[PDB]
Amino acid sequence: EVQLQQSGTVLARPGASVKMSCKASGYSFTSYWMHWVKQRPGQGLEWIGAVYPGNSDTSYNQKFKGKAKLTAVTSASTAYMELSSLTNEDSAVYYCSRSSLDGYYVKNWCFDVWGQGTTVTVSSAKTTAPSVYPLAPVCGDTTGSSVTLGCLVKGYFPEPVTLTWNSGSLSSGVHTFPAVLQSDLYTLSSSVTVTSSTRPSQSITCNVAHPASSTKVDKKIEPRG
Amino acid sequence: DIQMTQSPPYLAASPGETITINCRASKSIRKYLAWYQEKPGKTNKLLIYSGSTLQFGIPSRFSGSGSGTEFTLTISSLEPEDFAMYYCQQHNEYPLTFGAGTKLELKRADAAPTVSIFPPSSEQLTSGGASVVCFLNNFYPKDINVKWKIDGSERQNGVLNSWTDQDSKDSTYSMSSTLTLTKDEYERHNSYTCEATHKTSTSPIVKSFNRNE
Amino acid sequence: FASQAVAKPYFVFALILFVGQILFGLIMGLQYVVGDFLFPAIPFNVARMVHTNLLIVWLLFGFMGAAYYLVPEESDCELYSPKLAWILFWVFAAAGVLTILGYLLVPYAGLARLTGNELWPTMGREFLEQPTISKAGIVIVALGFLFNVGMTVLRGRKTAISMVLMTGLIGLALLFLFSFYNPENLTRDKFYWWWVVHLWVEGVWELIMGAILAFVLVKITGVDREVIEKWLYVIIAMALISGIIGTGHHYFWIGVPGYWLWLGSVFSALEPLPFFAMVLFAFNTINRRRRDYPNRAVALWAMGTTVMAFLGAGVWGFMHTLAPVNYYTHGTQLTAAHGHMAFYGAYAMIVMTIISYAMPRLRGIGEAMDNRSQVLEMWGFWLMTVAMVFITLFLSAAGVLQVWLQRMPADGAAMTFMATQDQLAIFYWLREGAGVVFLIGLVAYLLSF
Amino acid sequence: FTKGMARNIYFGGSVFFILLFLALTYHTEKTLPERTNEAAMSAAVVRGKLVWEQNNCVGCHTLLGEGAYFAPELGNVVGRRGGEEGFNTFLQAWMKIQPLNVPGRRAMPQFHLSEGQVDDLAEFLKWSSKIDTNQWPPNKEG
Ligand code: HEC
Ligand code: HEM
Ligand code: HEM
Ligand SMILES: [Ca+2]
Ligand SMILES: [Cl-]
Ligand SMILES: [Fe+3]
Repeated sequence: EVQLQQSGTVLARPGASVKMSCKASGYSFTSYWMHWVKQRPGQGLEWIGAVYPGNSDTSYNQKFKGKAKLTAVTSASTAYMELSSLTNEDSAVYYCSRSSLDGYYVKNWCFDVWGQGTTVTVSSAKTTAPSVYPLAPVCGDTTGSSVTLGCLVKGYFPEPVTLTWNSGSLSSGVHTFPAVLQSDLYTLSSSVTVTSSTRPSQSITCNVAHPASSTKVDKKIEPRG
Repeated sequence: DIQMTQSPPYLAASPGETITINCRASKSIRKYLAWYQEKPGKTNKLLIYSGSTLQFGIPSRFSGSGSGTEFTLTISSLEPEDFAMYYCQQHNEYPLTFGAGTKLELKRADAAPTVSIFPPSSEQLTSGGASVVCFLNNFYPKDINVKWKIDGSERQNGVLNSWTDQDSKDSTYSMSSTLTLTKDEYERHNSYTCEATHKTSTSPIVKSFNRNE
Repeated sequence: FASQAVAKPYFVFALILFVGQILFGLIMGLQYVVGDFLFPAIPFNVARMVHTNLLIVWLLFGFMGAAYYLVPEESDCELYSPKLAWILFWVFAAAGVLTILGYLLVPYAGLARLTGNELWPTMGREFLEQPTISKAGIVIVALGFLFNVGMTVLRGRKTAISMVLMTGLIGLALLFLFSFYNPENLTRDKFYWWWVVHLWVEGVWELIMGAILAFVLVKITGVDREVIEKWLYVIIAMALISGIIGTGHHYFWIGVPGYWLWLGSVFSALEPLPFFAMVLFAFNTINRRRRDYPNRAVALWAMGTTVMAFLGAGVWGFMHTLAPVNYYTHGTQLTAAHGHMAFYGAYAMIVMTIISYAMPRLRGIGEAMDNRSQVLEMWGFWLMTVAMVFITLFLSAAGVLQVWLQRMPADGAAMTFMATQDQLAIFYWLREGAGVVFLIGLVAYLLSF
Repeated sequence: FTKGMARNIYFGGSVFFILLFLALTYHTEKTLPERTNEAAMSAAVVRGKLVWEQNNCVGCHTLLGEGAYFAPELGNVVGRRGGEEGFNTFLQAWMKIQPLNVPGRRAMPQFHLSEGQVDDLAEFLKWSSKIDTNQWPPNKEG
């Protein structure tokens, strides 16, 4: 089974360098062009360039000619990409993929296997733990069959954050929204809907974990008055 | 460079139906066009290459044709796992170039959002901040509009929105809107409204509260 | 004897088909490095079977030529039936051209169908791509020929040269019968396939070559027949003592038992001997001679052949004949390299040698040609010969590089077939070059009369 | 050293080794049924050896290292195309998509073979791959 293993998320400051890897397995690594494709959110894919581990040759899109450096190490069946003079534009997901045909002369073909992607986040931000606020329905009144609660996780960096209700025991009726940037920092929210009988009667706690700052906080949703 | 335009950019359909999507090249790529399927938590999958060739292992419900500058992908009878993102790539010339995508969404019956409003928490207030949060849950179709009103009067900025992708269980959508003020801006007003506008009604859904009580 | 003249058609035709063979070579040459060249019209495997069958067919014409010429002299006889020579010339050449047109004109599977390969399937085996009727044709031609030239031998004199050539030709047609025997078992098929290809080429074809050389050495030198024939028998003795069990070097990887690895390598390592003894044969007996032959091209040919054969069959056969070495080299550009220098060195060359000797007197021009026609012939010689050595050089290079990149490293470390072919590209180009220098070389030679 | 002792070494040396060779071919032709797994050599594989011959695969490919050197070794292609279980299905696709039409690339003919024929062809090649070739080829690449 032909597989490509890419390295993990990297964070960097503007004007820095990062170097990511793509570990090949289950085919003859020196026989296939390895291609690298960039994807920024709602931007569509662009082809960065390719290395041919067979003879070490490379080919760059002009758009990237100075930004990217590709190399390979045959012994380890791994290919490598280096990005330099990092700007914000460079924050994106980066994929490696294998030409679906073998050989040096098919330089521009389609790909049959992709890696899962390596996220590069470029930022001047500093690691900052989230503030976690519990969100409880407009001052406690007799309402419908359903009740909705929320949890606001505010002002952190970098991503990700993991959130759960009741340590994972409440799984459905949850919506956890994508984080979004406010200035340097991310913020995120999650809502849970539950039968009106269930709470305040029973107990609902929002569980937030932000591994970058080694925080874990729990906020119990507390009826207003 | 040769550039690629995909159309439509998104498309709704139902299991069982047939859909067809488009890919145009700024100049002749001859027969060399490929399509990939993108799904969350799965690596991208080659479907067809050279315009019309099924790649190994792909169900024959998929097919594609075209030459020169105009191409299509077709799915004979849609299957649940076919709702996904579809990209085309030209494999005629250096440098390789991709279309920007077509999103094939699972169609469902219209659903109005459930709207819920939340005042700033006690904790947030005591740190100087005030975030008013509004959820708009489980609606379809995806287009929706949120207005914040403070004491009757629209509120343009301090507002931040987030959307979920189409839920894979019930096929609906969700959205959160957060209006962030300072404790001071917040206490200088009384009523906070969040208004949702969605095709399921001509009149907006309106949730509000008065800061006093 | 005035019925030696029936050799001319066979010689002319052999040279006609030889020009073809080369042309179809050059096509394949180009296809290596331009993969779609002449596609779909003429796929690689079609150009190949044409290149491949013409080589074999034209050599067979040269062989019948040689036999028709030298046999009457040796028997001290008129050739049994000079008409049957002339009629069996048209049957063979017809069936030749016809089967070559079969290949080009109909998709191969269609040709199997068209010729009723269904009933008696013999097609689609290497060197044996000719339909079952095409083969039948070649047997009748061969049987008429054996009878014809054999009757001549039976009445009038037995010479060592006569007998050996005969034994060679009988051996050729007999072993050709296995080309009608096509087992459903792959290994059994392969096992018997070599009874044709190898026992021809390192077996009975060596007696045809030995006796032809031995005859030419008799006439152009004047050295005693007693000594020439004595040497001859030594040559063929060594050929078969090593050759017979030497078949084993094709028996390593087809799925016959392991003891062939031992048997095959040991017996093969002695297979260079006949060819080296043929070098000594020609050098030593051209060395001490009674007369100065008015045709100095024959002596060139005679020597070049033993040298080329030795290098090609001898040295190049030896490089890869050893089981632990062939294991890595089996079915690679090394193989095409050896295949070429040995076929050209021993067989093309031996044929051109006897044509050099016998054509002048076959046309009534005399012993030799005008000194203007001799200098072309040797320009012809050298170009072909030297082009070929370059060809095999380039190919061995492609070969070692192939074994290097493809065969030696472990799973995952080794290059894929297509990938490694891309690396070989420059060698494939230089080989085309060398092939062009060879065509030019052939043309030169043909124009030398 | 006469012409006679030469002629006799020729005769006897020859007639000795022909007999020793027939002896070894007899011994070898008894060995095959188990070496090649003839019991598993079915009508399908035999019907495939026919497709292989009729279409001259050998004119571009090598089978167990013998044939043309223009295209890959097919004795062990099974191991390069998702193995035993999926090979027949692969070969169906593989035969139908030819020629691939990549500019400059060595090209494979369209043979227009029926589903049935490609299935026999696939059995042929699977069988071929499981012959004991004394560990040939060196690796997965042929
Ligand atoms: C030359 C005119 C060919 C003939 C005749 C046949 N094949 Fe072929 N084959 C050829 C090429 C140039 C290639 C590789 C092309 C590429 O772009 O990769 C192939 C490949 C195959 C394969 C795949 C081998 C691999 O290593 O993956 C198979 C299984 C195959 N061919 C089968 C095959 C059969 C069954 C044939 C007779 C019907 C046949 N080929 C003929 C070139 C040529
Ligand atoms: C005498 C004239 C010879 C000719 C015309 C000749 C020709 C050839 C040809 C055409 C092939 C390729 C066969 C094929 O299509 O598979 C071949 C292969 C081979 N030859 Fe010869 N050969 C000659 C002599 C010899 C000799 C003397 C030796 C031993 C020293 C030898 C050893 C080999 C071996 C071991 C192979 C197998 C190649 C492989 O495994 O890929 N040959 N020869
Ligand atoms: C003149 C230029 C020539 C070219 C470009 C050429 C090319 C080729 C090619 C490409 C092949 C097939 C390779 C493959 O199977 O993949 C081949 C086969 C062969 N050619 Fe030639 N050839 C030339 C001349 C000759 C000559 C003069 C001879 C005379 C003996 C010769 C003898 C053979 C033989 C025996 C094979 C069999 C292949 C084998 O079994 O290894 N060729 N040739
Ligand atoms: Ca061969
Ligand atoms: Cl041989
Ligand atoms: Fe041999």
